[PDB]
Amino acid sequence: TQMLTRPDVDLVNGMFYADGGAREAYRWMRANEPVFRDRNGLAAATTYQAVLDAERNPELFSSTGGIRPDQPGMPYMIDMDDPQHLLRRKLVNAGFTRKRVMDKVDSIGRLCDTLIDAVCERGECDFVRDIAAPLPMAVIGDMLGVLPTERDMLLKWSDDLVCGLSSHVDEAAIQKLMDTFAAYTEFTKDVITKRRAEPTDDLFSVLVNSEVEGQRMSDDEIVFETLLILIGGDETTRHTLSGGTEQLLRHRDQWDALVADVDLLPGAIEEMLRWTSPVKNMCRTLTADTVFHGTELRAGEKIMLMFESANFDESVFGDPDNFRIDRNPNSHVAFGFGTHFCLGNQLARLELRLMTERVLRRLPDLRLADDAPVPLRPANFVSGPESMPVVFTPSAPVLAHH
Amino acid sequence: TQMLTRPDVDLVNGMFYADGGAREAYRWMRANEPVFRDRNGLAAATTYQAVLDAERNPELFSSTGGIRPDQPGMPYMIDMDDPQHLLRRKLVNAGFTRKRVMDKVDSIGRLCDTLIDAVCERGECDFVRDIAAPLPMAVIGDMLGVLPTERDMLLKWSDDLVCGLSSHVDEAAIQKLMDTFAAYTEFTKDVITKRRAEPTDDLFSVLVNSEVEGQRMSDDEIVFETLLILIGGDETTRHTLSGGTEQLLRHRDQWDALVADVDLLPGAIEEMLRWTSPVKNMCRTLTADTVFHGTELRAGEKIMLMFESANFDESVFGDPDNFRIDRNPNSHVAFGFGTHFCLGNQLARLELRLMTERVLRRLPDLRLADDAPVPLRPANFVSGPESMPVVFTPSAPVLAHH
Ligand SMILES: OC[C@H]1O[C@@H]2O[C@H]3[C@H](O)[C@@H](O)[C@@H](O[C@H]4[C@H](O)[C@@H](O)[C@H](O[C@H]5[C@H](O)[C@@H](O)[C@@H](O[C@H]6[C@H](O)[C@@H](O)[C@@H](O[C@H]7[C@H](O)[C@@H](O)[C@@H](O[C@H]8[C@H](O)[C@@H](O)[C@@H](O[C@H]1[C@H](O)[C@@H]2O)O[C@@H]8CO)O[C@@H]7CO)O[C@@H]6CO)O[C@@H]5CO)O[C@@H]4CO)O[C@@H]3CO
Ligand SMILES: OC[C@H]1O[C@H]2O[C@H]3[C@H](O)[C@@H](O)[C@@H](O[C@H]4[C@H](O)[C@@H](O)[C@@H](O[C@H]5[C@H](O)[C@@H](O)[C@@H](O[C@H]6[C@H](O)[C@@H](O)[C@@H](O[C@H]7[C@H](O)[C@@H](O)[C@@H](O[C@H]8[C@H](O)[C@@H](O)[C@H](O[C@H]1[C@H](O)[C@H]2O)O[C@@H]8CO)O[C@@H]7CO)O[C@@H]6CO)O[C@@H]5CO)O[C@@H]4CO)O[C@@H]3CO
Ligand code: HEM
Ligand code: HEM
Repeated sequence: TQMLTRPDVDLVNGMFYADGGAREAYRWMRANEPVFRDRNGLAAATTYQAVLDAERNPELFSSTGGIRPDQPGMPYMIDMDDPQHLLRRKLVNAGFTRKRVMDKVDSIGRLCDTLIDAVCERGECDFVRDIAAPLPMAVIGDMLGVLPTERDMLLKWSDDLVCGLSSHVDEAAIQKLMDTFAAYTEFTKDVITKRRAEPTDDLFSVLVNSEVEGQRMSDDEIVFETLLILIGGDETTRHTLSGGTEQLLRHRDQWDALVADVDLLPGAIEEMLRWTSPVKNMCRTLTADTVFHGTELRAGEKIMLMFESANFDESVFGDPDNFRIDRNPNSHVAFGFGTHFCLGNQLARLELRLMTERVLRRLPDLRLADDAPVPLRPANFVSGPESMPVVFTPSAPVLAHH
Repeated sequence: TQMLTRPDVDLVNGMFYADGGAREAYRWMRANEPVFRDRNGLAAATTYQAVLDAERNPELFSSTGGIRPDQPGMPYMIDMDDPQHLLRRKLVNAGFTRKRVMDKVDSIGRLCDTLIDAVCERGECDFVRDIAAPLPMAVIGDMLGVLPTERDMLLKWSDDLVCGLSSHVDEAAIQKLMDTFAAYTEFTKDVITKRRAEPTDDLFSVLVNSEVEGQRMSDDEIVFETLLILIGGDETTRHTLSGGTEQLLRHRDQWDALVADVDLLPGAIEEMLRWTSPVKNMCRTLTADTVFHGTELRAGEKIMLMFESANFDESVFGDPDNFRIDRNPNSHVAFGFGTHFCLGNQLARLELRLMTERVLRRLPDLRLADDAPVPLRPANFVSGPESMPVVFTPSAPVLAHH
């Protein structure tokens, strides 16, 4: 005897996150079955409170089963629980100190200018393809100290490892994934061996030299953690930049306020993060039977923490369906919460701030080419704008390197 | 000083309620300033809790100042406080017993089929002009026992008594209003006098005969209470019918459920009522200074109870932005709450159910002619659809009187 208006959905179907019906479905779930089971019985924590409770209780909600719903865990920190997680995190954190992040201000700002220079004379571009997508990848490659060509191979390997993991059933699809993993590891071990012998100041060198409680990372460990960073740092930042900007463009009074006053921008960045929630879910595995916010969960099953749904929880935000750059407080969970809280959160905030500040200054009349909805990427994990045609009065490039 | 995102609105401007921006503005109010002051300082209770608290405390929130923001009270029951109100109400209640309402089932049903008969062969109509608008006026005229021609005159007097009250600054406009009030009173007293002499079973007869605690209504009182019913019973019922049906038409699985099963219709009517909230506000006058849900209010000022805002209060409804005929419970305040709780609520529910049942049965494939938003009537008091083109497979008229 299900209810007439119960959403009939498959939360691992990428279309659910792209076709525009997600927020409606979440409203139904938060109001009627806050820990919701989809058409395949898959459990999902949909309220902010259920998400936080699960985040604060990794003893009961484990990450070691893997954070995707139909794959096992990988050997990197997001698929580990404390105490192993904490040590691995503290090791890798050497690369993400406040000082290491803040010292990238010049280089990231310089990248931002070159990307804008590439479109500013034209008076139109695709914001995704031409500004949002290149930026996070270029920051990563510069962080790793690699060439742009190397950066391109790496970020494509890491794409293919993502695809082949989510789909490895045919014997050819298995061999292809194993080949990709071999080529990834071989390239990355080579770079590591080089950094051991002739240190630089890049992330590889930092991981090689990191030491916590007498322990250091092995080469295999750096290979996996580097992978996690290639995967975790790229598309998410892209989608906040593009989806976040999209909302600024649709709220002209807010856009104008930000053009007139750059001190409003940190608050805007937090609203962009909440609104876009690029990571749609992370899984946890039940370590015991428990009744959780009304739903009986069994040991061994996975539950999806639905961060977008949490970030639109009216019981916490009051008016989450209104986009507001002045929202304060804004305790959104776009980066999760708790021991796994996004390691790259400060760097992501920096990239968003440095690029948006320059978008505001250099393209001050920016608008959507047309007000229709922006297409989103059908994906069940990280999703945001596929393309976003924009227009602006052209201006002359800065061409900093001359 | 004010927040960037604070709505800049005039709650007595009818365009606020028709241009589609109201629900967004209410979201901001409920979240940020539950007793909100508009751009002219006019106070408004926007949360369900603030509306219920005001309704339950008429000692502090009086109706005797008038229930409109810019007019004094009239001598009929909605502008009275208890004990005067209770007595007047109980007298008039003789016309609205369960028995009197239920004994209208055949006549209202017959009316409904006559209205559908006028469009069924054509395959299209304007649902406001041709179905929603005629019905509540015809029920009222039948209730009073008058001829259709008289009913038409009464309902036009009542309209422009409403218009002239709202605007009567200059001498010419004061004169038109006094002229209509005299013409209205003359006609109604004449009918009353006839009914005293030669009783029928209509509402005038029932009011003449009503006796509560040894007291009876005078002719002048029946004149005023009849005026209140002519105003109160007409456009409100229209807007729930047309706006309610509009939502059923836009949710095809719900429409299809109702066509298959008429037992879902009482729940549907309650959701139609909540969603459409045709009475957008009623005023109260403060009888003392008080700090109310955060806002300092002064004795003698008026506050608007924003019923639609209360009916979209997420803290109470969970998912009010999803239209759901299965919503249960559904304690909406479309009829208000408390001692003034709509006297016509059961007749209105009856008209809505009898007409909707016939629409479902006789026009089972009904649809909006196109999906664009339906124009709403700019008015600061009672508002809903101005027109609603619909289409359906034609059928043969019933032609009951043959
Ligand atoms: O229902 C109509 C018939 O009711 C007659 O008796 C009414 C009584 O009049 C009602 O008000 C009700 O209680 C009264 C209460 O006695 C009175 O204090 C109160 O307050 C009003 C105040 O007294 C007025 O001064 C008013 O301001 C008006 C102003 O004073 C005046 O100059 C007016 O212009 C009037 C005009 O002067 C007058 O001629 C009127 O025409 C009316 C007829 O003359 C009149 O006889 C009446 O019919 C009543 C029967 O005769 C019952 O005995 O209605 C005629 C119109 O149909 O024209 C203008 C008014 O039409 O301008 C000011 C307003 O125009 O201020 C207070 C109101 O704002 O009034 C209450 C009622 O509100 O007792 C009976 C029951 O209804
Ligand atoms: O899923 C784990 C599970 O794997 C099962 O299925 C695999 C099969 O085992 C494997 O052969 C695969 O095909 C691989 C091939 O045969 C390998 O030769 C490989 O080439 C390897 C090279 O052979 C190795 O040198 C290897 O280097 C690794 C290094 O020595 C070591 O430090 C390691 O780092 C990981 C740890 O070693 C390790 O503990 C690991 O945890 C694993 C456990 O040790 C396993 O017992 C557990 O069971 C195995 C089954 O026995 C096996 O049949 O699986 C655990 C999962 O991790 O994680 C550590 C992370 O730091 O790994 C170093 C490399 O980074 O790697 C090279 C890469 O070319 O090529 C194939 C894999 O690409 O066949 C099936 C699947 O088809
Ligand atoms: C807007 C951009 C980003 C978003 C929305 C985002 C979001 C998240 C989320 C939701 C988690 C899981 C936290 C949890 O389950 O509670 C996570 C973890 C993680 N992220 Fe990010 N991320 C972003 C950018 C980045 C960047 C730039 C990097 C690195 C360069 C990065 C690296 C990591 C790593 C290493 C983890 C694992 C931390 C752990 O398990 O302790 N992320 N992120
Ligand atoms: C959908 C149809 C209707 C709606 C939405 C509606 C709404 C309301 C509202 C909101 C109030 C004020 C309650 C308050 O302030 O707390 C009210 C009062 C009143 N209504 Fe209705 N109404 C409707 C239909 C009718 C009908 C058919 C009649 C019969 C003519 C009627 C007669 C009255 C009367 C006489 C009052 C004053 C009762 C009092 O002050 O005690 N209404 N209505």
